[PDB]
Amino acid sequence: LSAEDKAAVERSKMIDRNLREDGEKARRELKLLLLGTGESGKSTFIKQMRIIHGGIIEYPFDLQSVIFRMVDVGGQRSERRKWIHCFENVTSIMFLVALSEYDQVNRMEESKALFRTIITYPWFQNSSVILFLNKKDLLEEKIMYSHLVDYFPEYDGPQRDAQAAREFILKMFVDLNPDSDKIIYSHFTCATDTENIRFVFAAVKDTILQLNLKEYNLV
Amino acid sequence: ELAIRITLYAVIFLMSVGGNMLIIVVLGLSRRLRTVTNAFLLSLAVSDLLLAVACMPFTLLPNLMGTFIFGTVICKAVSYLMGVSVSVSTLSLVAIALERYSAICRPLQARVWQTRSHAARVIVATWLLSGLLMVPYPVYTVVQPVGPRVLQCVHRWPSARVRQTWSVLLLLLLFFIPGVVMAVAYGLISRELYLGKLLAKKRVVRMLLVIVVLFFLCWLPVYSANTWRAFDGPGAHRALSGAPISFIHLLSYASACVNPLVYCFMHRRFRQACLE
Amino acid sequence: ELDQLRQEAEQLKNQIRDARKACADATLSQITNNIDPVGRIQMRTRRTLRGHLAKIYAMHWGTDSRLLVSASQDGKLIIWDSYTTNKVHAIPLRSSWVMTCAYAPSGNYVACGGLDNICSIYNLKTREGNVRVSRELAGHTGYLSCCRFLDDNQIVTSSGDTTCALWDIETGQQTTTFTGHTGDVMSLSLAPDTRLFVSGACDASAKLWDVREGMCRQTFTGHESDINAICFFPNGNAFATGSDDATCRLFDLRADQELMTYSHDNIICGITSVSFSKSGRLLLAGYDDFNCNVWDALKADRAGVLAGHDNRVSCLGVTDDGMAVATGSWDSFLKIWN
Amino acid sequence: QARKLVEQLKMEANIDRIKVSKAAADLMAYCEAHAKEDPLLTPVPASENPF
Amino acid sequence: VQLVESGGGLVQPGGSRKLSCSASGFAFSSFGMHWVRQAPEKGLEWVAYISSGSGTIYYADTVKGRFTISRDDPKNTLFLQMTSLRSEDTAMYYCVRSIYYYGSSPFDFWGQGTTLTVSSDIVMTQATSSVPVTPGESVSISCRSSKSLLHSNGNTYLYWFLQRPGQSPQLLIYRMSNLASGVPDRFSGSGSGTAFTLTISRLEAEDVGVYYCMQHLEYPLTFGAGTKLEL
Amino acid sequence: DYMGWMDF
Repeated sequence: LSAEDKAAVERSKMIDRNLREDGEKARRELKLLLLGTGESGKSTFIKQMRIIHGGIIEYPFDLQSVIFRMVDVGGQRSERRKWIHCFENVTSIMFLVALSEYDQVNRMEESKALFRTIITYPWFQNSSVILFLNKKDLLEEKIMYSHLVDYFPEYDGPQRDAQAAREFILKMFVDLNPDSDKIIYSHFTCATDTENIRFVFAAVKDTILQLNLKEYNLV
Repeated sequence: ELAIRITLYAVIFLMSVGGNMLIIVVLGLSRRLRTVTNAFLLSLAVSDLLLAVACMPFTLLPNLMGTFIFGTVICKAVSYLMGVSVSVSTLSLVAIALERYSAICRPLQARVWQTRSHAARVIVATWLLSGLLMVPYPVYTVVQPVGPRVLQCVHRWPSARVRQTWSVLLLLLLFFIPGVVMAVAYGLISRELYLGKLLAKKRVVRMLLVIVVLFFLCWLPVYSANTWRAFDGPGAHRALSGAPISFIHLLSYASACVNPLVYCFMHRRFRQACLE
Repeated sequence: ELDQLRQEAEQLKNQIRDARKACADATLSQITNNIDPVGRIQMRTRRTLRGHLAKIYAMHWGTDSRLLVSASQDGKLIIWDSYTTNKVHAIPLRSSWVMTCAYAPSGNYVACGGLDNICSIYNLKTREGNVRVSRELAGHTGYLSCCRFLDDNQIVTSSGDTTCALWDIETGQQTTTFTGHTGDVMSLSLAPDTRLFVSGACDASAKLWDVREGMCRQTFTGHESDINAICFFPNGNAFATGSDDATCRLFDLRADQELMTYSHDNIICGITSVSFSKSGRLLLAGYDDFNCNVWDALKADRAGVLAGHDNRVSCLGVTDDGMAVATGSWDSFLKIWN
Repeated sequence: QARKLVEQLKMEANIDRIKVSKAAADLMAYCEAHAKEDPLLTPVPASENPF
Repeated sequence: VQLVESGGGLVQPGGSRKLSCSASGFAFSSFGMHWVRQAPEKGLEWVAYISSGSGTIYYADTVKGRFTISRDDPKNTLFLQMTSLRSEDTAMYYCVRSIYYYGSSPFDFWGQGTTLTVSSDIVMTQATSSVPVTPGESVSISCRSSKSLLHSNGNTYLYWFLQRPGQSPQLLIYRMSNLASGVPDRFSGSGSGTAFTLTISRLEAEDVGVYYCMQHLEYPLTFGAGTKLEL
Repeated sequence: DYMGWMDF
């Protein structure tokens, strides 16, 4: 090796050291993929989450020596079939549905179809689903004079303001999962609700714990 | 009589050696099973194969033939291998228990450092510490005949307060601290599992309890006998020399058959084995 | 009337079909019957570049056939010196979602784009010993699938908004916009003289665009699915398209129709990358089976296999002098076969 | 919207085409004339390889 | 891209001293540094070298043992601690930056230096002491090396520096064939093993000075005697 | 004779 080539190998070794450092630093953090549906109100959602001591967009949340990244694919005209394989190692998907949109034309069936397609992809087999049912208060106010018995097929429950509507919608959105392998961490989020970040933390911790039980021969 | 003794010895010898070589060849030539626990299991399987091969015949054959013909070099080598492999297996079980505790009780904070490099560092540190610890075996292992043709290869420790000190040190460092650590860690794991399909969790707890009780049941008599021996001498030797100590060491080596069955050959991993 | 448009479109499409069928004397397979096949060719991995810690989505060769850039999802753009397996630069990106990468013909600039809808252009050769972002071209509304330097001051890009664009790096705004596709634009390749270029779309069609004029010249449609990769024959009068039905195809510009198809009943997965040799005899094609294939461009018979990777091969490239073939897969290893 | 497709079809319709046999002959001619300097087809000796 | 030296002055023989070079405008942490001294009327000679990250340090034999080199990356400074200054170190030291990767131009930017007053090796030579030059006429300079500079990888490590009267020298041509940035295209370099030539076409103003040829093979980096183009 | 017992 000539005099100049040795310095080139030294520069390459320094580059590789920096690469290893940055690789471990990026190994610390976790990535979640937030997938809002049509007019589900995920702007105010991220705003409310970021305000209480929390083009593609990335919001980082520093949570108790753990760093989450909420990757949001805001505007894409790309049919989701081409770039989705980029998110093959995400810890858990975050699917935000709206509850007060079972009348608009329906839109809830479109959200169900989107949920099923996203949940049946072969890339997401080692990642859980966190289902956020936003707009709960508007559903409490809207459940009267609505009578979803005609919008949706059975709704065997009472045609009243009872919360059987919330549970029936959650049963509709849960029964689309390929059974017995993946667990859905549902949650009922309001416009003004502080417990969203705590629930995301709990669901991610539980996902990591279940993957660790599977991987460490413990189950 | 003695037919059942040699029968059980042959059974456990073949089972141990076969399971161990199978696990080594699989976990080495799979190239895809490179988890953090699989390194510890590979180290455990290797140390367990060494345990079988070194300890079993050079304890049985000298016990049946009445004498130890194998000589000083062989006796020294076998004693060092016994002492190294027993402590390596124990410390590997403790390391697996502590890794499972860190992984299941605090997943996020342990995700930081639980990488295969940490597993390799811990494995090599375990082996080095064991090798540094178990040198007084070969050093004090002379071959002396009491009578015409026995040669009775035993450990002539320097003097009193060296048998007792070393026996109590080994007992505490390899049976009390490891047993208590494993029991506490698995109890805590069972608690954080109980916090929150219920069948799988309770079966996991049953398996953990089996592991702890099997370790205790196996390695209790062998250490207790030494406490009686290193302390008293002729009383213990007179008490159990020919028949019982062979069965005690059989119980000891039954861990060589237990470890692979409860750690590797269950949990549906053997699909990779039959696929290999 | 609205029906008149459909009537004229159908009439003209039938006219073009009958025309391109009229000038079909004999297939390419017949005229290549009396040619000695290349037999079997074996290649071995001379190098293995291992500095990436995630999937490898792009790769390009320098005009000196020595340096090569690679883009990974760990937010890194590494410039290897292929001969001695060194690292010359490790550019850290702003957005770690990159789906393409390019190297300038003069060797000065590099470029990368991804899900941020922005094509960033880095300037390697400068003072201050630092690699800084020269410009950021942001005019697209979909992921940038491919980007190829034309000159030091001009670059062609193709995005998932069904559009291609020609940017002038100095000013930073689109000078020409090519809008003829219906689906996404997955790949793109420039002519040897950089006067024309083709683009393959997700609607099973390739289009030939004239850079100077700015309009679609010809439209080839033979495939049955989306076209993931595209390359040019070194002559400049033919090109090759790889699609997701596991069938590469070779079209010719002058004949204005499909010449050949390279289909084997064994391979079923899609085709990620396609490239030619220096003379245009070999046809390197990456697959999702984690192994490249080497087809005979004239005989359509497979002649080799490059099975060294553990995961899908996402990128593939051939040097200008034809001395080596770099392939990069989703396991952070790109290998140099020779 | 509708007129653009018809205009582009009319543009692509009146285009000059040649026989396929001619394109195939020229393709074979190019493949043959440059077959000697193709290190992937006819590998160079171990002295010329830089890798 | 600015180096400023600090230190110097009159020193009694045997005393110690420190020289501090401040670097501003570039990525100092990614550049190897050289300390190259220059006698009152003689040519250049290399004194010390410290790479990027301080992982590799070299000295000349005339200063080995009594010199120490170091760098401070956060503060962006370069320190040279000198001990037992002899009467032969009365020189004006320069600080040079250089970065080594494929295609780089090391020794590209020199900086101004301080002036002190203290009251085997490839011996390259340029027998041409002074060459008469007329503006607008092509001239040539010849440099001869002891051994062959052509390495196995085909890179002949020969550099050419031009020093104008009362300024710091600058990099004309590196690896004997590649023109440095900011240099007019009239300069050129071409030669064979141990015999290299620098050709100037249409000589223009600000070209009067000294020319040095430096080898970069074994790291006792030896410069040439120098050729002065006098009108 | 043979007291045996060469501890595990």
